[PDB]
Amino acid sequence: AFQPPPKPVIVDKRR
Amino acid sequence: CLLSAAYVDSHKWEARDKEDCHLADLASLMDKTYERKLPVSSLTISRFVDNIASREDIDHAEYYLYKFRHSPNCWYLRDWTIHTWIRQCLKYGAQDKALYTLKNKVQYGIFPDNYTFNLLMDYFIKKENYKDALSVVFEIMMQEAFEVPSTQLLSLYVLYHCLAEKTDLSWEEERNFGASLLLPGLKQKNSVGLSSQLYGYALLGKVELQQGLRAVYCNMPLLWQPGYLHRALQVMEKVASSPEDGQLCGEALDVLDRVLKAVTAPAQGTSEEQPQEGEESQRSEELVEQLDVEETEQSKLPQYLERFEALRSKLQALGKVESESLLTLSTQLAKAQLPTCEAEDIAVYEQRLQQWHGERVRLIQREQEQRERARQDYEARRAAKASA
Amino acid sequence: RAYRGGHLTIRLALGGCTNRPFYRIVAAHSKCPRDGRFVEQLGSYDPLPNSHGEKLVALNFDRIRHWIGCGAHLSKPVEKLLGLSGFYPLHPMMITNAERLRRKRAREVLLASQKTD
Amino acid sequence: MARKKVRPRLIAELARRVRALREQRERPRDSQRYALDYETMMRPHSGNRLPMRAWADVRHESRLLQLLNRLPLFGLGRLVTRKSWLWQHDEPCYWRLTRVRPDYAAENLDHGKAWGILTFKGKTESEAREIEQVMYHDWRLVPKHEEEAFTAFTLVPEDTPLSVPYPPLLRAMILAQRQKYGDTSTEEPMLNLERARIDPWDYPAKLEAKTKT
Amino acid sequence: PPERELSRLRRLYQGRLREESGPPPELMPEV
Ligand SMILES: [Mg+2]
Ligand SMILES: [Mg+2]
Repeated sequence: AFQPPPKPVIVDKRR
Repeated sequence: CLLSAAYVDSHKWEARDKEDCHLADLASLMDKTYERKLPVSSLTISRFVDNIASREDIDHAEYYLYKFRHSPNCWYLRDWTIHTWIRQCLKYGAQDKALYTLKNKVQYGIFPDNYTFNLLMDYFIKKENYKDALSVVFEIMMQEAFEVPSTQLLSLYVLYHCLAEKTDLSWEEERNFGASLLLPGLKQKNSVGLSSQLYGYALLGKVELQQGLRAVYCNMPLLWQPGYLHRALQVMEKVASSPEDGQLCGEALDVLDRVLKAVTAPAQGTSEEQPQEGEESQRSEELVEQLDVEETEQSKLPQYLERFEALRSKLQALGKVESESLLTLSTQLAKAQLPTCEAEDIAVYEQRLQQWHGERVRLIQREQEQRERARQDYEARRAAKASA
Repeated sequence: RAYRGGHLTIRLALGGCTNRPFYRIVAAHSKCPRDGRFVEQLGSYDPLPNSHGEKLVALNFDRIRHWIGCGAHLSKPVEKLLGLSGFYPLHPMMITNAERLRRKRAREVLLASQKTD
Repeated sequence: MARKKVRPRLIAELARRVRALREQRERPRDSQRYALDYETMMRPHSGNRLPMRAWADVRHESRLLQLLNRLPLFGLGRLVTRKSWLWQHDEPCYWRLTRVRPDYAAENLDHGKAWGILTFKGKTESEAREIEQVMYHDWRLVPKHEEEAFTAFTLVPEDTPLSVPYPPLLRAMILAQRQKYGDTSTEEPMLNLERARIDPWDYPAKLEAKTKT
Repeated sequence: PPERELSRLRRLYQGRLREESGPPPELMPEV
């Protein structure tokens, strides 16, 4: 049984 | 068994990273594109891979690798893009994320049938890793990537666990060990490869003769033709001219097969009483692959004993090859011959690296040419707005 | 009538009153009714023996090979009917039914005699 | 035919466009169209129940894409066989894949359309044909080391007669015509059974149609 | 038929098989 990875956040606070 | 550190050219990996763009722009661009359900290139994800600088960033990449496998251009995964993700993993983890992606072959589909299998294995050896080393070797067999001249290295560590295993194996374990030795064993140059092939045949013969034949080839690239025991005796009949054999582990395992079958037939309530899961279901769903004309493998047991017993005595007379040193004889193959084979792929490594560099320039100039084409079309469209 | 498709077929069209069948060998579009419009009527086939003990069959041989030449399909009974005349080789199902009759008759003969003894 | 009172119906054309537009926009995907429940043997999409002659092969085998996903480039240049040919034909039959594009709808990537080169009874064709009957749960994959074992073939010449006697009544007409016209040769007429070669029913037919030649 | 072909058919149609029969009689007697 494969569980798809959770949705991450790739937003950086630098910008 | 060790691999020389000569095949570690991180200087070339320095030149691979050339884009140097922020990951927020790349992640937002592809997420918006996927929401529209629109195809994306392998360049965009590769730029995301090449700009990895933290372990949290890799988790973003493997999530995007999973979603790019479900993108319309999944088949367009370039060799270097997978390779770059391997090198990025080897910097920080090198143990879990790479193996997990390889364990989920279908979901991610990296499929690195390159020298990176040896590189991934080598760093497992340098950190003294065994349990994960066996699993990745098995998954190389599933992808059947035992083609490079350095395939001896992979053959060694399977034999290493053969010495280390003292356990009553299961249905899957016996099949995996035979499959991980039969197909990888191709070194007709050395006797150790021949011994491994005999050892793999005996394991499959135990699998076939005890419960069934169908599951041998269900999920693995093997042959569905029955009679694996007779497929091993022919190898011992090749010693009529070939003077080299291992013959130590092969005879010991063949005796174990002989002992099991010599008790299974007379003692049905001792060895053949193990299967007790289902009776009504098994009979209703029974499938008979063999034909009536095909001789039953059970009736071939006396035939196997008669031929096998005479062969072993004959080979000792002229073969002159009976020793357990195959553990050490194979060990010195990678310690001495592999560095020459390591140098063989050094030039090939430059060739494949150079080809990737040419394609990246081709890909970048391909996108840029259309980018100016679109803006020239857009500027012309707005300068002269002609519509029906 | 305007049909979507269908293939030209030579078949038997029923006729006559009850208990007195009578088949006409006709060639019509497959999607038309059994007694409906047809292209050309070829022959006839009387299913009941007459006083002479004969079952009359009529065939328009030069026209029959014309429609077959242009790609007309044949049904099961017309193939058996043509096979008997000799225009076509005996239909394989015609022979197998014959063989089944012999075996059933052979079983019937043995079964009657076994009870006799 | 026409009359002087023809009314310009427009809704019929309007319905045709919308119906054509709807089916193109809502074209079912291959993953959801061929998804099957393995207990009731019932198709959730089409509502069809598979025949009992195909129940055994579904639970004891895998389709093409199930054995093709775990390959580097989806097995381009690989050889693929089928259980149907293996059981009935002693001669090897296999497909040499040219290109394959799966559908992304399936979470496990177990569906798609594939092309290849046909090799039936050792006879190889020189053109690429789209693979038919992909969804069937009978396909198998040959190993690398067994590739040349199955590729090797022994050509056996055909012993079927090239001529057969005419049917009796039709034979008589042939004799009658030439006798009437003056051709009195007594050579028995024969039928050229050479242009009537029939491919076996298991041979896959061309999915693509044929344009004007 | 050759025995090899008979074995192939038995495997293919296993479970729903029926009793086979030999050559038909040449002449049918009368009841
Ligand atoms: Mg009536
Ligand atoms: Mg239906």
